Amino acid sequence: MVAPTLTARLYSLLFRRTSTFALTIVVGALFFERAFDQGADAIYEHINEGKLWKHIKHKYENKE
Amino acid sequence: MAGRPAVSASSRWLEGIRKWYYNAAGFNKLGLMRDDTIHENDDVKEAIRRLPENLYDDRVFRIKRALDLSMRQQILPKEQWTKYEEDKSYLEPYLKEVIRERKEREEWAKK
Amino acid sequence: SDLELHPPSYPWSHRGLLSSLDHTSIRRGFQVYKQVCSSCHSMDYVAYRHLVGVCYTEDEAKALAEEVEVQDGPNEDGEMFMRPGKLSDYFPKPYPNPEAARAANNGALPPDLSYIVRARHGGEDYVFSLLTGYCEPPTGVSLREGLYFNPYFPGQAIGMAPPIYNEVLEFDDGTPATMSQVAKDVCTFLRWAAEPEHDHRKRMGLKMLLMMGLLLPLVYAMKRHKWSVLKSRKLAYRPPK
Amino acid sequence: HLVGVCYTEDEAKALAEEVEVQDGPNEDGEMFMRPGKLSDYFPKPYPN
Amino acid sequence: AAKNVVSQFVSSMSASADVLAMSKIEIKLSDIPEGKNMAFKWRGKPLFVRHRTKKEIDQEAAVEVSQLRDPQHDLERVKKPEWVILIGVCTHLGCVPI
Amino acid sequence: MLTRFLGPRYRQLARNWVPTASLWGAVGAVGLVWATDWRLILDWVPYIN
Amino acid sequence: GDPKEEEEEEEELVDPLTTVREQCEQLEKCVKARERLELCDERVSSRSQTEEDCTEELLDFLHARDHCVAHKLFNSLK
Amino acid sequence: MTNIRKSHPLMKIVNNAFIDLPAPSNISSWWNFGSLLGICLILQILTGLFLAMHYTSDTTTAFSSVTHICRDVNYGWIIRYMHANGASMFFICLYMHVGRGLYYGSYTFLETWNIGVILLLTVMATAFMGYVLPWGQMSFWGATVITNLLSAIPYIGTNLVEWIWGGFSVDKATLTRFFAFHFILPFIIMAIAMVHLLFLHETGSNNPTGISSDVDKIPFHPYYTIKDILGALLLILALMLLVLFAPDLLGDPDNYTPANPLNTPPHIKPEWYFLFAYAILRSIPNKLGGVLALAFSILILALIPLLHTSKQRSMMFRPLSQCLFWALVADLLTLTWIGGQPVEHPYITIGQLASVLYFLLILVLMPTAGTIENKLLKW
Amino acid sequence: LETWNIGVILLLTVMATAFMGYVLPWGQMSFWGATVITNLLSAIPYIGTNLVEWIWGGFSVDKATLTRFFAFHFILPFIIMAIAMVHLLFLHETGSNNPTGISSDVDKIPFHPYYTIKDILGALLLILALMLLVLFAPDLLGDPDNYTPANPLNTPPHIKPE
Amino acid sequence: MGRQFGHLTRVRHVITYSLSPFEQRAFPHYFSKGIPNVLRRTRACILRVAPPFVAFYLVYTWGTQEFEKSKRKNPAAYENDR
Ligand code: HEC
Ligand code: HEM
Ligand code: HEM
Ligand code: HEM
Repeated sequence: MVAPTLTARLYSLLFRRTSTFALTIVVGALFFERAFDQGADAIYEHINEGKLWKHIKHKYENKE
Repeated sequence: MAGRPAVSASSRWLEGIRKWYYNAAGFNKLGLMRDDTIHENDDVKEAIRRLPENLYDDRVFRIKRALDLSMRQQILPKEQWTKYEEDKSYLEPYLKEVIRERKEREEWAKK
Repeated sequence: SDLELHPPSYPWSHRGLLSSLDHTSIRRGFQVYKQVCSSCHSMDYVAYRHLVGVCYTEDEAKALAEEVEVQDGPNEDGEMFMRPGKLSDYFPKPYPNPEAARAANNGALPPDLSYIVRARHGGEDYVFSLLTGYCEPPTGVSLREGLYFNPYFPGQAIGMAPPIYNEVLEFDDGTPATMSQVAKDVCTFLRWAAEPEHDHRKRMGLKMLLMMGLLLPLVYAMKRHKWSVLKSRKLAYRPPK
Repeated sequence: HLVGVCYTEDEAKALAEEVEVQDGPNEDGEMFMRPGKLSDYFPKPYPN
Repeated sequence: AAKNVVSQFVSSMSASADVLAMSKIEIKLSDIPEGKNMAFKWRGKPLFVRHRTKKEIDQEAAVEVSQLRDPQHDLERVKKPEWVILIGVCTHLGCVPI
Repeated sequence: MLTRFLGPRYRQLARNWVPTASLWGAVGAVGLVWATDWRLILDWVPYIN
Repeated sequence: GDPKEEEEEEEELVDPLTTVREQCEQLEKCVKARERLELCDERVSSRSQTEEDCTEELLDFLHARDHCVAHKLFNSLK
Repeated sequence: MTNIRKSHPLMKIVNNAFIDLPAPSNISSWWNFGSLLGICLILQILTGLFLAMHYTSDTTTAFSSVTHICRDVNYGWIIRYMHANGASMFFICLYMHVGRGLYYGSYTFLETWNIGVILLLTVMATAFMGYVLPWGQMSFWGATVITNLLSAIPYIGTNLVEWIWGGFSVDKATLTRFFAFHFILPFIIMAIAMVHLLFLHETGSNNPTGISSDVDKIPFHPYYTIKDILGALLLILALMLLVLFAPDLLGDPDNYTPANPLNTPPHIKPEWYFLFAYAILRSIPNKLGGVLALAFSILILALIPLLHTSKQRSMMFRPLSQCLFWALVADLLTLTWIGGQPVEHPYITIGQLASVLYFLLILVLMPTAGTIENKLLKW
Repeated sequence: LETWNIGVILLLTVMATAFMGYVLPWGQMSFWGATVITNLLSAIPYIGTNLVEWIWGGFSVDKATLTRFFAFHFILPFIIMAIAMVHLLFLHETGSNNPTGISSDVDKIPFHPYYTIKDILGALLLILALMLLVLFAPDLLGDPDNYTPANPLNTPPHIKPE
Repeated sequence: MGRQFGHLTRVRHVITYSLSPFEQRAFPHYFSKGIPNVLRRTRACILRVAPPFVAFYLVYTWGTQEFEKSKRKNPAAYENDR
């Protein structure tokens, strides 16, 4: 957090004005929530590989 | 409580247990005298109002710094603790008079 | 006998904090219910539509539902009439009233299997041990007619003929229908029939841990930052003379 | 309900017992007929 | 976190999946003859079964297209002019007809 | 009761407010009896018998 | 009724569970308890009348064996 | 900061108690339970209201409606379990709120403390009728034994029990009354809680030191709102850990079978937060003595402020009383352990000894502890 | 302005409570009175049917709606008490009004001995009027059609709210 | 509520210094002195906290042990014999 650092541009560009502070909170929530679900779900499938319905659904509905 | 200094001790003398309890109480570790921790009722509060300015102002800072110590959950260094022998009652003379005044006032409404 | 035996803690595919149910076992677990349990055990809280997306497809479950006839209320002439079941229909009740159930058996009333996993101490571990725990009564114990010895059952005398044996049914996928294997599938099914939310329970649990594992250090930072003013605060007493 | 309004307790018991009612699962698990009681509602001419 | 928990509570008052199971129903056609109708339950509102006959289909096309509030033909509203199923509710507020 | 300490001034205070406290309990007694028609009590009044 | 098969097919089929019963059939915990089970059986059967049984001794033997059985049972299933 | 703020005769000044209220700086973490209790209260109302939109009080369709909530309602399974496990968090937070007052001498606020006991009684009453709502062989029988305790009262015991029951025993009449009563009582708690704060803002908080904190007060808004928010998350983390990883860890398994008045559960017991009260009642063979001791133990809180002896106020500098305080907490845990166990020979002796110690400590040992230290401090 | 605006909020809350409580008896006026009024929300563009079903808990008024109304009918009156306390809080700061309309600060009187006994008399006139309906014409205002059980297949001869 | 900053108490001859929250580290010497602090705090209370709860475990480890012994049958088969 020093002379030419990422956070210095991060504060001035966005956090300097409270109006743009809320924008990154709502826009950041959009991109965080989309990545977090896919990120957290993909772990669940790895823990339960070959367990849930979607891992054995291909065995039916004319696919097998 | 912990093992008494002598060997283990059940109840030896009287000053030894009082000295042992003073360090056990732990208000000296915060830089507070005994009368800086008393309960402030309608009696003690008046007896505080009669304190001299030098003594009352000293009490304020001792309480003020103790709350700072309690806020950080810290204690004063080993050399800044209130020595048991050096502890003196700066409020007992003022409490006693309010005790005397209140007892006289109460018994005057009884007789 | 009137004595208690602690069920063993059988490892399960869903015993972990994040482990989910094995839906292959659920499909085999239902086959035990529709062939063995359903003869004299009821499940009146699970529908044929619940199996969709869990162990059977929509077309598979519709075929299962239509395989059993059920009642469809009053006719145009105000009379009862049979009809093939639908997805919305609950599992068929073997008997109309508990009095009939006590008459079918030797007085014992078969408990509902919808919550029997969560309505018994030990969960599926006790049920699995109860199904496979049958043994010859020890010397000195006399059992009346219609009573069988099962140590895992409280009282050690249960009104249950052994319901599971080797090759009692045939599994669709071809797994051997052994005494222990069949009990494992129905125990897996009986858990799903009791806690259908089991998979989503852990799915949101993992999301919480990742979500809260990140916010808790962050929220702590805001607390420390706001309180850093008072933590680093020096007091000086400078009275006159 | 007719007790104390238009019929006595003995009169209403006779009226109720005059009509058979179906209630109570038999220990064998089947419905059975019985004379009505005071607590029974007026008979329904049709089931549905 | 706030959006998810709020949506979970909002979603509770919406579907109640046991209600969604009875969204689609099945009913015979030979029970009722041509012209008459039958009323039963579908989606909580009464619906009727009607069988158009030969001397009523022609009159349907007699009405001009530009004669109502919304221009709609008669040959596209049904997959086959032989049969018709309608919900017996008023299009304004949802009241059954006679 | 109705006093603070045990003294002649409070003893006079207690005695002076006994007749009012004497008849105040009647409201607690009769009023409660009136509220739920205490039979054992309603069986002694002549007009309400 | 419980451990029987339909038989006549191949090798008449076998169960993983009955084999694992032999696992804690040699473990020290479940051989000592079996020794106690025999003593109760010999004592109770010898007496012409006695209002006592061997449920406690049997349960102790079962408790030791079943816990050891649960350790290495599910690996032979599925 | 924008203007002179003008105005002011509105409800904002009432909110100065949440922003500009003076508060001690050294307020420890044992104090978020005040705000946590408010979080718990509005959480029960939020989840309870949505539960009441699918729950039907008739016995023929009471238990089946609870199953319909979890099995059919979208996301209806979680709401039921944050409600069931929230009451566990409510009483977890409730017992530390009482414990802090015991340790830090907060009962010297006589007005606030007395209203606090009233708040405690209201929640324990509210949580009792909620347990009867699912109607699950623990609801029916748990309510059977507790309500039948009122039959020990003379000349009203039989009359009021039927009046409470709405009949001759717990039945549909009792179930409908409980659901209606369970709906209104939490809104009474909100009103009393506002009254509870009204008697506290006159005198402020109670620093763990126990001395007056008027010399070191700090604004509430920038320091304790962010401290309570962190405390709220630790509550959500703890509550959600039960709901999403062990929803039935605290509840008894027998509650999942429909209530049957002809069948008795193998062990009949209330929820874990009433277990300590059950142990005290079961410790006396007499029936009238047991109900009185059950009520006295709960109502002994109002007698605590009249038992203060020490010239100090908080237990911070009272090592002799500290040893007794954790003996009482340990004994209260022994009472909880005893309550969940059947009445046999190892527990009758332990149960009677723990109960006789529970009253002996507070009534005798604690007041004697304060007197002893007064001699040791020359005052 | 503050008190009056809170007054409108108080008015809206009661009409919501009264409408929701009328559906509780479920008597062919409850089912059908709620049917016509609730279906009005379907006229809202692009969100009408989305919230109509979300109010209904289904495709039409049914048991799902009935349970929700009873729970909602229980909670809302306790909200009204809180708002009414706020309603007074915005009035006592600015005093009351008089039929004259001029400031009455020159002729204020204590409330306790003069208006408490005036409100008690006013309360009795309310109890007399309410009890007159209850004991002498209980169904004078309510529609007779509400005494037949709700039937979604049959419509009442005339549909109308209270 | 009749009490706010300005009339709380009379404080005289006390000077305080403080830093801006942005000019100081939020987590300064966390494990350098916080960990040695918690050891100091725990010792100051382990002689008043642990013994009361250590006794409860002793009750637990004995009250439960005796309960199983009661359920266990005892060899009292004499006086009946064969
Ligand atoms: C012969 C008819 C019949 C069969 C087949 C049957 N049950 Fe039962 N079940 C009963 C009866 C009768 C009882 C009650 C026994 C008692 O209470 O003594 C019972 C009780 C139970 C219990 C309750 C045990 C307890 O401690 O409460 C469980 C669990 C159970 N059955 C599971 C099953 C499973 C799983 C199957 C399929 C393998 C099955 N049953 C098949 C008749 C049957
Ligand atoms: C301080 C407030 C409250 C407390 C402590 C409380 C406590 C409880 C408890 C312990 C249960 C038992 C649940 C179980 O064991 O399965 C319960 C059930 C229930 N409560 Fe409450 N409750 C509170 C407020 C409310 C409110 C305000 C409502 C409705 C507006 C409500 C509605 C219900 C319902 C419908 C049930 C039965 C459904 C179920 O048990 O899941 N509760 N409550
Ligand atoms: C739903 C129930 C309750 C709620 C919402 C509630 C709320 C609160 C809150 C928010 C505070 C101030 C926070 C704080 O000072 O830490 C407080 C203070 C207090 N409450 Fe309660 N409380 C409840 C029940 C109780 C109970 C059961 C007691 C039992 C003694 C109690 C006694 C006290 C006391 C003594 C204080 C003084 C706090 C101080 O010393 O500064 N309250 N209450
Ligand atoms: C349950 C609903 C309501 C309650 C309990 C309530 C209560 C009260 C009370 C007790 C007063 C003072 C009495 C008086 O000055 O005569 C008052 C004043 C007032 N209320 Fe309401 N009110 C309610 C609804 C409304 C509504 C629907 C309006 C619509 C405009 C309203 C607007 C006002 C106004 C303008 C005053 C001024 C009184 C004055 O000028 O002296 N309130 N309210």
